[PDB]
Amino acid sequence: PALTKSQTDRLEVLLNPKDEIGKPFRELESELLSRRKKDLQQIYAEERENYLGKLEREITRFFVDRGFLEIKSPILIPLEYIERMGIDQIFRVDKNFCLRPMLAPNLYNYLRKLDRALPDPIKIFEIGPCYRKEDGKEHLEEFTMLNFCQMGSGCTRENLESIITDFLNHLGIDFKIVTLDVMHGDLELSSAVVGPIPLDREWGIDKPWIGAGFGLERLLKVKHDFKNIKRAARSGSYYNGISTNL
Amino acid sequence: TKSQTDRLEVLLNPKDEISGKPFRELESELLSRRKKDLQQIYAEERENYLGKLEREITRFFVDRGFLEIKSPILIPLEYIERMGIDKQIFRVDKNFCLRPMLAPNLYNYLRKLDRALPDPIKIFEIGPCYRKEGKEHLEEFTMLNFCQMGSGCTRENLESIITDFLNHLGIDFKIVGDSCMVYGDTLDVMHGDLELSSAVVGPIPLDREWGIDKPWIGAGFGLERLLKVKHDFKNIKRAARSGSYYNGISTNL
Ligand SMILES: Nc1ncnc2c1ncn2[C@@H]1O[C@H](COP(=O)(O)O)[C@@H](O)[C@H]1O
Ligand SMILES: Nc1ncnc2c1ncn2[C@@H]1O[C@H](COP(=O)(O)O)[C@@H](O)[C@H]1O
Repeated sequence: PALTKSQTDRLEVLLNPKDEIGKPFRELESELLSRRKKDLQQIYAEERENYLGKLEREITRFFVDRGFLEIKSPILIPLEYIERMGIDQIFRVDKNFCLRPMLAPNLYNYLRKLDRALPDPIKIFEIGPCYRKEDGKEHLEEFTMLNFCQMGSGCTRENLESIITDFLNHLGIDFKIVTLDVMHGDLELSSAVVGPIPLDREWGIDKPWIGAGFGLERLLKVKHDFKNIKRAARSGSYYNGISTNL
Repeated sequence: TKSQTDRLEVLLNPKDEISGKPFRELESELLSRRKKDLQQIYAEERENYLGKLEREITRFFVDRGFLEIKSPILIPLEYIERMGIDKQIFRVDKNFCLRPMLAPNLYNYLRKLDRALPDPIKIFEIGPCYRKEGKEHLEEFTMLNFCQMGSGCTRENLESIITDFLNHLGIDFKIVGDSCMVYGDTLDVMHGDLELSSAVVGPIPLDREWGIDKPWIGAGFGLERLLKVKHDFKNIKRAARSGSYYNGISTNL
């Protein structure tokens, strides 16, 4: 015969990058299902930790060990911050609030405020959900952002390039630095910047600083060689990359 | 005065000795204590209270055989209509909304995982939940929901897990019977007269709405309330995600 679209996409979903796997569709599907169920049975028997959660924790350990303060800010923020971010893809909620499309606005308020109680340099970071009406191969609507930044005198690209390297070296991911765009192949892993920037004026930040934002789903995409980033995202359709529609 | 009192309670900490000293002098002493606390934290801690508790709770459950779940926060509006709600919902756009609870997604995982895992199916999620709201309620809170599905799951197992859980977190509690129409004979996990969690033993009518036929037990705890008890916070806003507090310390210094 020849697989119909519906059957190819179906095999696609049940397929795993590590799969060793002609044969008719029903046999291919039956065998792949059997494997996926076993893969799930293994995770349940040995691991049990969710990829998204586990990586978040590992990333948190790294930064917390390197002197960064772990921030947990609101996901539902005032629409003002979006304006204040010089934004003239957003999920609006109610009257003047929305779902944070980035971690920057809330981190800015922490840099400013903390800058009055903590000695330079101020090192903070946050890992969490961000939303953007979106190319499900690199982009999701609900993704997880890692944002870190250090504020104080002397902060430079060098400093920045240092953390990014120790970081990705730690995670165990290849990369290529090329504002900076931490690339892995041609997949953008992160967007980093060396302060100060005009926008700093909009939030009361008057010291130089360095920061980078990474998408944990892309880190996972690369770490587990997923074709579709959705396999790394929050969903009820995949668990640690294993289809749940079995 | 009134306004002075308010900004004083904001800088006042639970562990402080807290009468007649002039305001300026009182505010000053608190501002320095707060920066000191915030400085000790930045030097020896650095872990968000919410994040740390989540990580501790996660280890507790993964170690007892529960699978860790991370599901969408932005869920389909129908899941709400499906839970039996026709409320304080943050609708976003056409037909989506910020989950007001974890039940729907966990219901789906139970249904799907039952086709691949041997009973008992044990899962749990920890994450953001939303409800439009004061001294005990946040609009944006953090929920922990765990449940086991499979025959055998009795009220006994439920009370036993909660007990090991709260014993591990070192949180004194009382479990009182509660009864309502939709959920039936429920379990209230109390600390004084503050509710820590609602615990239910399935099956219940609502189940058929999600493709679940088997019995189960589950309970949901709000982390902020767990924090509020552990740290003896007066206002639950001390533990919530916010730009005004950090581990219960005012950031306006
Ligand atoms: N829509 C998205 N879906 C998934 N990840 C994203 C998305 N947008 C951004 N990211 C991740 O966050 C990084 C920085 O995004 P940004 O600086 O806002 O352009 C990107 O390089 C990705 O690592
Ligand atoms: N608005 C809220 N703010 C903080 N915690 C909450 C809130 N709603 C529920 N919780 C916590 O979650 C538990 C169960 O909530 P429910 O979904 O109504 O059964 C409550 O007893 C609290 O422990």
